[PDB]
Amino acid sequence: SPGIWQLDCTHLEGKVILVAVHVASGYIEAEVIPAETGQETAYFLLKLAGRWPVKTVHTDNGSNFTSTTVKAACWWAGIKQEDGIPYNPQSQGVIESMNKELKKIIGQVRDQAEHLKTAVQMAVFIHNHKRKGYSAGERIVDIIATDIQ
Amino acid sequence: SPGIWQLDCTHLEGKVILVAVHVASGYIEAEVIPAETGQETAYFLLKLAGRWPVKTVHTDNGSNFTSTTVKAACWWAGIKQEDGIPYNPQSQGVIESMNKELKKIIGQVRDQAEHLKTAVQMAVFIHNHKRKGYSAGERIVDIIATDIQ
Ligand SMILES: CC[C@H](C)NC(=O)c1ccccc1C[N@@H+](C)Cc1ccc2c(c1C(=O)O)OCO2
Ligand SMILES: CC[C@H](C)NC(=O)c1ccccc1C[N@@H+](C)Cc1ccc2c(c1C(=O)O)OCO2
Ligand SMILES: [Cl-]
Repeated sequence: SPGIWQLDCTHLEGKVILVAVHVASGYIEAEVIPAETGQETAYFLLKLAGRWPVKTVHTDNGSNFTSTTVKAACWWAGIKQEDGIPYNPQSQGVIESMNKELKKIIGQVRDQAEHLKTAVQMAVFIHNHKRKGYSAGERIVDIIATDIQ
Repeated sequence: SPGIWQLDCTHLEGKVILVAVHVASGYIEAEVIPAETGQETAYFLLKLAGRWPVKTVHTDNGSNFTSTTVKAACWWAGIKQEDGIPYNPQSQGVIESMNKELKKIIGQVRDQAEHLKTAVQMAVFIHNHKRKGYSAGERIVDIIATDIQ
């Protein structure tokens, strides 16, 4: 549970926003890329896994699941790559609602930066610090610390 | 001290590696940029502060300390920007030895990627997971959890 992340890819302004969600906490990391390739996905996972103890990633589609670049990066970083199949049918909705919520925050901050990437990082900040009582950022830290002990 | 970070800029292959160190733990985040500008520094701090509860940043030089772009991002993210003067002189040496250690890891992984940025993320991963007994990644999480509770 403390090690499980879901990949999610969403679109805005003709660009792609790649998101990793820590499932148990709702904490997120995100980046803007011109399009989702195996190489961009591989690099984003490498970044993520040097920052958090990533044990399992539920990939966002079959092309990243198949990608030899993604597989090489998951091997390198000690990540088990799984499918993102929502056997739990409530997962489709949780991700859709997160995408909708992130896009709302981005629109709330959009005018405070020229570049999309900046507004996306502002939205990451607001999402992770929002108390819901603990924030997503407090929850992930608590979950992993508990796991270390 | 759970909220205290130090900025550090080092050079390799004609590029710049911008590093943020969590002082209490030795945990690091890093990125490759073509050169250290206020805008790059401001963006890197915004990413960092959305991911960890950053209270104070000891800036790496006076140009970033002075930079209106850096000050606007520190304001935006709730960060107190401080100077990075080693009033405690053991601070210069710890940073130097960190840059030397990072560069050694980068050369050990260097052949495992074409792009410098990839090797830097590999080095961040190895640095943060090296158990020294806990890793830097375990120490940062323990420090911050204790602070929430
Ligand atoms: C040179 C003029 C710039 C483009 N300013 C604006 O247009 C502008 C427009 C509105 C509000 C603020 C700004 C100020 N801005 C610098 C915030 C910023 C900092 C760092 C970054 C950014 C950006 C960004 O704007 O996206 O992008 C990646 O690193
Ligand atoms: C996990 C690394 C694996 C074990 N190494 C190799 O397969 C390897 C080794 C040497 C040369 C090329 C490669 C292949 N290459 C595509 C790696 C890679 C992935 C993602 C990226 C990259 C790069 C990069 O090469 O820099 O740049 C930004 O996003
Ligand atoms: Cl800003």
